[PDB]
Amino acid sequence: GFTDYKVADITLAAWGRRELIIAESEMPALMGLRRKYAGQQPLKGAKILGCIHMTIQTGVLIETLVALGAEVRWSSCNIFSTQDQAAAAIAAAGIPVFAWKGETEEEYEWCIEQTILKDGQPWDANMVLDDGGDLTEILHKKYPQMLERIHGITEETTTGVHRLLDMLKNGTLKVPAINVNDSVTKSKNDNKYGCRHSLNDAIKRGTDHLLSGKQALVIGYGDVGKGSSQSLRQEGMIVKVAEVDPICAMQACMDGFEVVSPYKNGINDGTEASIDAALLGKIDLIVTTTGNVNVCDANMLKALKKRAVVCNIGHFDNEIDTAFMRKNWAWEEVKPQVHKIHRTGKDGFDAHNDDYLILLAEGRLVNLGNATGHPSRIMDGSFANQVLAQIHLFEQKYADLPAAEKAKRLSVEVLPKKLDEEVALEMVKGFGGVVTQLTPKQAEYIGVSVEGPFKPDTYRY
Amino acid sequence: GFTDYKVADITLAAWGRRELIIAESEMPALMGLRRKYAGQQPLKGAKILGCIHMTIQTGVLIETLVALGAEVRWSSCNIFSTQDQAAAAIAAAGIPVFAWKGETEEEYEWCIEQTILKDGQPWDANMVLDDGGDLTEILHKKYPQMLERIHGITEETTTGVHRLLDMLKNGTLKVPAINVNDSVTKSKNDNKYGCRHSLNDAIKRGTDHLLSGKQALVIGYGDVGKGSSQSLRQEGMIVKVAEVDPICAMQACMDGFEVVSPYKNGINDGTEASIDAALLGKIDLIVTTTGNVNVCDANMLKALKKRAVVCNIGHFDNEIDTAFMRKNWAWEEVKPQVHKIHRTGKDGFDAHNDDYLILLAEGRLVNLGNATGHPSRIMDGSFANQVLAQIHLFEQKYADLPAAEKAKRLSVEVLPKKLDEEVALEMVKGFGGVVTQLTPKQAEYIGVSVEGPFKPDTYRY
Amino acid sequence: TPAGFTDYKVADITLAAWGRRELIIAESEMPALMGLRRKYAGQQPLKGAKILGCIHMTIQTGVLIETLVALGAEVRWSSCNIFSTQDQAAAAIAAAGIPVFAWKGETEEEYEWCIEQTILKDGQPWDANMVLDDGGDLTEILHKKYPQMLERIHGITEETTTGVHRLLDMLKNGTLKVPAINVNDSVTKSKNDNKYGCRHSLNDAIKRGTDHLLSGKQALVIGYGDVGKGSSQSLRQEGMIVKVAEVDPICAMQACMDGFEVVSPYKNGINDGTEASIDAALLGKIDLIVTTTGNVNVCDANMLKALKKRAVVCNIGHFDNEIDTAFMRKNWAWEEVKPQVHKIHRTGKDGFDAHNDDYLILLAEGRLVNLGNATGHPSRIMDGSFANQVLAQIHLFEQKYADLPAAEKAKRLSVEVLPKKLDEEVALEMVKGFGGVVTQLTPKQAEYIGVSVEGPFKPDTYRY
Amino acid sequence: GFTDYKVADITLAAWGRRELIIAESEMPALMGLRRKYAGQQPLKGAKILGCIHMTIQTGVLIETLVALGAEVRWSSCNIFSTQDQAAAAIAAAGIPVFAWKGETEEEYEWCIEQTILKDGQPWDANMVLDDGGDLTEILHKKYPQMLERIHGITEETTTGVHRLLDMLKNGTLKVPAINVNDSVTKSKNDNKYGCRHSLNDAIKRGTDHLLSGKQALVIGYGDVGKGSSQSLRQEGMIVKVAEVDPICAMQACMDGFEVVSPYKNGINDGTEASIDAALLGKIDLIVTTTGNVNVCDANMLKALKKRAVVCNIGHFDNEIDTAFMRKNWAWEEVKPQVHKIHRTGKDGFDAHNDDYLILLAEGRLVNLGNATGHPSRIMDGSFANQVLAQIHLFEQKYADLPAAEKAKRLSVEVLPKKLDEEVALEMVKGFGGVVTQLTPKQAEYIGVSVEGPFKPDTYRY
Ligand SMILES: NC(=O)c1ccc[n+]([C@@H]2O[C@H](COP(=O)([O-])OP(=O)(O)OC[C@H]3O[C@@H](n4cnc5c(N)ncnc54)[C@H](O)[C@@H]3O)[C@@H](O)[C@H]2O)c1
Ligand SMILES: NC(=O)c1ccc[n+]([C@@H]2O[C@H](COP(=O)([O-])OP(=O)(O)OC[C@H]3O[C@@H](n4cnc5c(N)ncnc54)[C@H](O)[C@@H]3O)[C@@H](O)[C@H]2O)c1
Ligand SMILES: NC(=O)c1ccc[n+]([C@@H]2O[C@H](COP(=O)([O-])OP(=O)(O)OC[C@H]3O[C@@H](n4cnc5c(N)ncnc54)[C@H](O)[C@@H]3O)[C@@H](O)[C@H]2O)c1
Ligand SMILES: NC(=O)c1ccc[n+]([C@@H]2O[C@H](COP(=O)([O-])OP(=O)(O)OC[C@H]3O[C@@H](n4cnc5c(N)ncnc54)[C@H](O)[C@@H]3O)[C@@H](O)[C@H]2O)c1
Ligand SMILES: Nc1ncnc2[nH]cnc12
Ligand SMILES: Nc1ncnc2[nH]cnc12
Ligand SMILES: [K+]
Ligand SMILES: [K+]
Ligand SMILES: [K+]
Ligand SMILES: [K+]
Repeated sequence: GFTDYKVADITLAAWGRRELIIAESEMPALMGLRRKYAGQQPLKGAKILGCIHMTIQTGVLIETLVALGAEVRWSSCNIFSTQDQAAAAIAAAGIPVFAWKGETEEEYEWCIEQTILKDGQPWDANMVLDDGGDLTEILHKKYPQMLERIHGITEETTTGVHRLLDMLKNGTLKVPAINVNDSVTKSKNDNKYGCRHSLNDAIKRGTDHLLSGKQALVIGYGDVGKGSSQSLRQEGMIVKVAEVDPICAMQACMDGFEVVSPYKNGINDGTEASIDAALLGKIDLIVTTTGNVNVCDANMLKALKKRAVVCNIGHFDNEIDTAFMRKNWAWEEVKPQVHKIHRTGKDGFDAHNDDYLILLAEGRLVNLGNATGHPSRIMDGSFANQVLAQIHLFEQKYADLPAAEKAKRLSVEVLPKKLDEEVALEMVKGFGGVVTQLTPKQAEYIGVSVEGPFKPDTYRY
Repeated sequence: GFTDYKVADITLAAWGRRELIIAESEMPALMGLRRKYAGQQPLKGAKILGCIHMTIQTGVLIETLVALGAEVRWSSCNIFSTQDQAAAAIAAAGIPVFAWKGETEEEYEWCIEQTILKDGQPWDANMVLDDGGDLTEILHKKYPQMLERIHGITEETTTGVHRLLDMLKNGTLKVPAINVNDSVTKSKNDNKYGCRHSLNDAIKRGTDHLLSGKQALVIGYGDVGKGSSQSLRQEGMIVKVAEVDPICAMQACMDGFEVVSPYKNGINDGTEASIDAALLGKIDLIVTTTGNVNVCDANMLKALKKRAVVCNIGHFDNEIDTAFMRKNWAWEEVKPQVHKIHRTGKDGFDAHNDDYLILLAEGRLVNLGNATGHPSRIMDGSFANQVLAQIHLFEQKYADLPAAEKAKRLSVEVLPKKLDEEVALEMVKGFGGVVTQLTPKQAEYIGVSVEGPFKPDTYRY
Repeated sequence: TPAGFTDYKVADITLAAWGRRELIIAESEMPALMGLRRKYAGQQPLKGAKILGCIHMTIQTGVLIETLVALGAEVRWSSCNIFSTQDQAAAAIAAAGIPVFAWKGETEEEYEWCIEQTILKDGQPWDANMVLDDGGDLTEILHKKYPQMLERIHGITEETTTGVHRLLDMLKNGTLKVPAINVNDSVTKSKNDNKYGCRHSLNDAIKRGTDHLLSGKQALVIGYGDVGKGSSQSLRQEGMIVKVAEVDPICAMQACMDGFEVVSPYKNGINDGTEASIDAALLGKIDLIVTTTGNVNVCDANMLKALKKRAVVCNIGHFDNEIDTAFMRKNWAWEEVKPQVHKIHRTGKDGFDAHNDDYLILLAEGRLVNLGNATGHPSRIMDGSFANQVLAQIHLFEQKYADLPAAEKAKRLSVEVLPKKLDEEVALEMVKGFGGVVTQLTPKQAEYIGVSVEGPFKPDTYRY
Repeated sequence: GFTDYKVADITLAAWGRRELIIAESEMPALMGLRRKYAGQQPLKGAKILGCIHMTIQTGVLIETLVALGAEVRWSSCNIFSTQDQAAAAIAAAGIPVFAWKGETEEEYEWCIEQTILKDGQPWDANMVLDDGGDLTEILHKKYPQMLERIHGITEETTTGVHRLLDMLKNGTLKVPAINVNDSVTKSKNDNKYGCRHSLNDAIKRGTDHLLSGKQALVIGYGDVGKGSSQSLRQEGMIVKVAEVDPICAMQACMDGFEVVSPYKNGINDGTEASIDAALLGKIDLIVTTTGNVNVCDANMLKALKKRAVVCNIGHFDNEIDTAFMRKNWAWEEVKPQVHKIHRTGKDGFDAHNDDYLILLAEGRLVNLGNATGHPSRIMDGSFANQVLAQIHLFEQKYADLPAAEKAKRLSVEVLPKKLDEEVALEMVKGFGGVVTQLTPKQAEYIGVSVEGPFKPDTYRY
């Protein structure tokens, strides 16, 4: 008589289960942690509030936490990123999950609140796993008594870590966190290669546009922008890159891209005259990758070539000024998560108007909104780190420490390099790769143990 | 009446000068420092012992130091890396330089010592610029009193930083140092993209072999291994990668390479039975990139496919067991720095034997030995960092400090990120790239100053 | 849908509005085809034409259908594959009052029924006088079962390599009854569609069907003609380690020089029918096999037994007999993951453990995977192919073969390609769609290389 | 006492021989022909006049013809393409060769005449092997009596075939010819992949410029233009492509290139106003690939970005208007085949002037002029076809036929596809590739013999 969930359609559960079983064979690091720790039950007693895209890959993460002893209550961290068959399979396994593709904003907040509350009162949570910081924020602002009993947060993504570091800096962070994003097997695997796989995937599912021979502009060249730029260049696009960071821009140049600014001389003074109209008028596709605000702004959108595609693969939709478009232009739904925005005016449009832009996922994360986000074998790395991070903070038991000891432990840390390497090793074996073992002489020669770690903590890969 | 030099052919000086004038137009960061600091003369009083490949690019570096006030005495840090027209142009400008392509080991040592000694007595040096640590070693072992006058060392490359760190840990480093290698505009510019440009260059010059369609094995996948693998893959080689570091091996898999070991299951027995003979029997080209010892060992060389090319682009020739090949196999010079190594025995070869390997540059740095090393526009980043590091240590005046201040400053440091970004910006402008300026609101949104630095010190790019 | 219109059969007519929105987008991606619509509309060159059409009922085909109708033609349409229809495209066409019989996921019986519904109107042969085909099935049915109808048909315009082969066989046997245009061998078809279309759509279909990471995995592409070239690139550009098999040494040479290792599934290349002939070590490392040949049983039963566990198997050539799926149906249990995705469990026939690890993933039951698991080629590519189709239909319809006396019929009974000038004109509209600018020769330059300033720019022997 | 030759330095012969021995192992199709036909001596009595770039690869071709029974007299078909060690090795073998790197035009004509005349009288020639048609033209215009006794011409390259067809059309062609260029194992191997290998090779040897991140403009996208554009794109250049043929331009678009014209709207009306100065002012490198005349004209040269590199990889130097540059601008030799062209005037130049272009090889084919042209394993295909073509025309004995029979055979033909395939099979085997054999049922299914040919003559590959 299990009813403690809310999903689009429970009858999709068998299909979700078939895909979970396939995904297990694509996730050797995650499944190796199941096998290694299931006897020991290191998460026995853990009660995890989880807020992360409810995909098939997140289903394997959830069932790994459960197989190691945890109970969980789960929601998605984006209104479009759930795969409904995945949510259905998790609900059908007796796991509380509140998630469906195509939530409204009010439904989004309600789903998170249903994980926090059970039977109308605070659940006895003692761990948090978050992607972007929304659940973390709600707990600090609205449920501080609950954080008193929480041992830690394990945060997935660059934007979430930034929000954690602001709270730490301000003295408002109440529990320690592990920055899962900055493991190498996360940031330089998921953020880069995952977007390489899934950006052109989403754009093809959304539009079925030929990409070869067309012009793209990628805003940002951090890990996501590097992977995005490659997603498009490998399809034959002519890709230009914008950056505020000259080091990242130097990389874009050396990687064979032309580095351009939307603004003359790079000076974003807020005027229409600032816009490089000749450049924007030739762009067929713009992608935002920054985690920053209003990097595809109203004046750029006015100057874009007719029928250009606009999308965002950073965490939040305010990279693009969609608010301006809602206020001024008429939206025509092509199909779910694909809209034509008619720049002819706000009240109605001609069905044969040629002066429109195509917006994907209403500006939300496009790889998850129009496709299925990153593939299982990439998320394997991210999610093995999540499990290791959950084990570490749960075993530390911050909430039970005296106040003076808490003060020594209140920080945002990454996992040790040695664990990062062990995750990577299982990923390499998943491809059939064979890592060589140093001889004792060779290990002495470079100053490392034969077992690693093989690099100093400052190494950038 | 200038005679304080030793080069191959002083009449090459006009040709060297024409190439230096071209190189200046390719090195906007270096030339920007020349313009910015010429008036201040920040290196007036500096007496720099320099040991680094006497290329055209190093000539621009040397003449930037001199233009900022320095005196120098120069040698090359490798017996095959000098460009003789560069050495001549520098000597013809009245600068002491002792360097030619094709030195013997004894001549190499004599050259360093001609920089250290002036008129048979130790020069009154007070600064050191080094690439690989040979000059640094000699000063510490053979001229330790000269280090009483020296304010610091600025070290170019990964292997030399390793050696500095060992002395630091042993208490044997006598003067502070700047690790120039680990600026991002050095390690992730020079070490990776320089080798991408110059590895296939050197193999083409040495052999004129078609690379497309042939099998390569790159040993190592750090920065040099990454750029080398791309040098070969972009020519159409089928590239396999070996690694001892699982994180680097994970990157190779995601970059689209098969990861293999020369040894069965990765276990280096020392026995012939441990060699994967089927794999090595198909390899047309092996390239070592590790900075480690004997990573292309005698049993691997015996197993390689007939007529395979063997080369090393790490800093020292002991990556490849060339001593085994000298002792046991007969060497045929094709032309300078290209030898066929006949596996038929030691006592003479047949001109038409088919069982030989081709060794480039006798196993020394192949891009410098068989071509011209990295191009000017890439060395621009490395050498701008060198100049900044020289100004910083010279101004700190370590040797003039009380012993109390000395212990506090005796360290191996990197340049601050702000300077790294300023170097990157000049490189970007040299491609005609335009970096965007953050608005106040955007800078506040991501927590940075509009002028940078744009990333925390932990960021990996 | 016009009042009283029931002459169609599609999955769901309520998908029509969606299809129409996608048709309007596709028009903006198809400048060559829409340039013909604009150039020839007032002339109505297909007035009186009655075209039986058999080709994948996609959005791209919808723009083709509506261009023919806009030029005067009547049509009756079916798909040439049981999984290639886009149901919203079919609904939009049915809702414009155009007879179409097509949906995604037909049985073989339904497939044949659909073609027959184009041929028969109200239980009697329609008065067709033109044929547009993709693969030769409609052509074969007409020749075998309705020969009298070919008496009124002025020609066939055939889309694809496999269908051209079948026409040339009939021509060689004296059994082709009407002239045909080989649309496939326009350069703006073969070297555009067959190659770049599969580049776009092969990795697309594999992602949609499996969501597998492809970077760092091992692929084997069987064949390296135009489809094999595009397919290999689709996978290599994703980071796959791609090996190529070929029987043609010249195509194999191109694969070597393009940076691929060239291998055979069989020891020394010799396929003697024994298990001992299979290179088991090679096949046991392959994560993905793609067949591209137009040939039979190039991924045979002994290969399927030796493939690495959990490898993906698919076919992007025209017919499903590239892979021995009959063997898998006879011997192994099929698990449907979702439509057009099956796990084939090699442990036995009449059951499988839900957690079995010894299965293969077969996409689209061995049928054209780009069309079965994604949407086939993109509009801007099909633009080339379908502008040639329109030109070819105009040319045979104006030639009026069925009206000529016996004397001029023997003269005109041929299989021909479009002239190069027309190929260039299609290409020029494609280039302009990318915003490309073609340079004009000066008179002295045109004289120097011996062409007119207006072209054609190459001899007919030129290979591009 | 062999003196019937003229080369730069006969003492280079030993080095040239070493490189020939390496090249033989890189040329399996050609050495397969040696082994297959040596006992038959199918060219016994052939006396071949040869005019083609005197490289190591041509040396293997010459000695294959000689091995099959031919005598030859040889010259190069370009003033800068000879490798002097290859010329020396051939002369030292007793083979008449007249060729060196850096001929004047008068020397170039004298060298061809030295092949035509032996001891001041027409040699008893009976075969012609040509590259570009210069020897063919001289024989028709000045030595018609020799052509009465010549059985045929085997012509290497697009431009020479064009010249032959013009003669055939005008009725001035005196002997039949085989178009070697249009074997697939020539045109779609040599013309494309050869230039892919050797264009960036020459540019690096000439300038040592970084290419990644810079802007290139390739004029033409036939086989040479396709391979040249890949040569640059694979180095990270941003490549734009110009074309007059819309089908080739469509291919460039689909291959991921932006297709532009030097002229506004592509109309070359001869006025400076017609030049797209904005576009050309951004180009760092222009490469001509057309076989046409003046496709990099005076107004384009005036408009190119300062310090742009200019080169031609088509057969003749009139693709670039170098005449204009000699008449108006001052030339500064950097090193052989590398010139700065100072656009400040004809009247000398300032050594530090910034307004120059770098011209490679004085506008002659840059891959052979500034490097070594195509690699052995690629030229293997072209030269196995040359050998088969010589055998075919020599055995047909056209000169010995009655006039009515000559009239039936006077044509320009290609080799049969079966031989094209047999050449390709040897090439594939040299890479270790394994071609599959059709079963009888499969061969029946697709309508071919198990032995091939596998494609109809109309197939384009
Ligand atoms: N969709 C996905 O699957 C996915 C995956 C990982 C991360 N993310 C999100 O993507 C965003 C980027 O993450 P990251 O790891 O690449 O961060 P990052 O810090 O490595 O890169 C962001 C880059 O944007 C640049 N940038 C900032 N403002 C800019 C502006 N105005 N114009 C141009 N460039 C600008 C910065 O210089 C930086 O290099 C974050 O929101 C992160 O959470 C999404
Ligand atoms: N030739 C050049 O122009 C040039 C340029 C820069 C640096 N270098 C030299 O190249 C070397 C590498 O420098 P780097 O910056 O890439 O260092 P790095 O530490 O980034 O990379 C070296 C890599 O080798 C791997 N490795 C070590 N031992 C191995 C073994 N037995 N088998 C396989 N892989 C193994 C390590 O795991 C590491 O990833 C150093 O000697 C450095 O000084 C040469
Ligand atoms: N799915 C699509 O969108 C699409 C697009 C165009 C064409 N097609 C179809 O794809 C198929 C191939 O078309 P194409 O234009 O590339 O033809 P093609 O003749 O250019 O190429 C087929 C290749 O297969 C090779 N081959 C034959 N038997 C083989 C074997 N046993 N092993 C290995 N290689 C073998 C041939 O040597 C040839 O090079 C045809 O059925 C055509 O109708 C499909
Ligand atoms: N350097 C080498 O090693 C080498 C190798 C092979 C051939 N070649 C020579 O290279 C040249 C080209 O040979 P190919 O086989 O590529 O010929 P091709 O006919 O395949 O290509 C030449 C191209 O130039 C284009 N073109 C003509 N005039 C033009 C103009 N004004 N602007 C732009 N594009 C224009 C044509 O449309 C055509 O596509 C010939 O001279 C040939 O002999 C040189
Ligand atoms: N061209 C170059 N000059 C100096 N040091 C180098 N290290 C690598 N390439 C170099
Ligand atoms: N999208 C498509 N529509 C019709 N026929 C096709 N053949 C390949 N892709 C196609
Ligand atoms: K996914
Ligand atoms: K250099
Ligand atoms: K499509
Ligand atoms: K060569």
